[PDB]
Amino acid sequence: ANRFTSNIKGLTQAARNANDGISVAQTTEGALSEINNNLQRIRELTVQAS
Amino acid sequence: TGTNSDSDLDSIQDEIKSRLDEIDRVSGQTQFNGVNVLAKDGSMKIQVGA
Repeated sequence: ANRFTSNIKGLTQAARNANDGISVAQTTEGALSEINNNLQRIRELTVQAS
Repeated sequence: TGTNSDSDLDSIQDEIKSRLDEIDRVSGQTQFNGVNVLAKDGSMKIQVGA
């Protein structure tokens, strides 16, 4: 029973960590998209200046 | 023609000179948004392909 409950608690904590990693990935994706917008604007401005 | 004398020819001559001066003026003073078009032999490139 002790082995069982240790494994169960570990699995719960691991699921929590996975959710946290998902949140980190979402934040990084938001930042990357924010940079992508400026990159596209620079692309258009360079096309205008060419 | 030969019916006009030198006194009659000077008028045609100075009219031609004034016309040539106007030609030079309009050739040297025409510009589009700050860049001239009749002063240099350089070519212009228009980015039309993205």
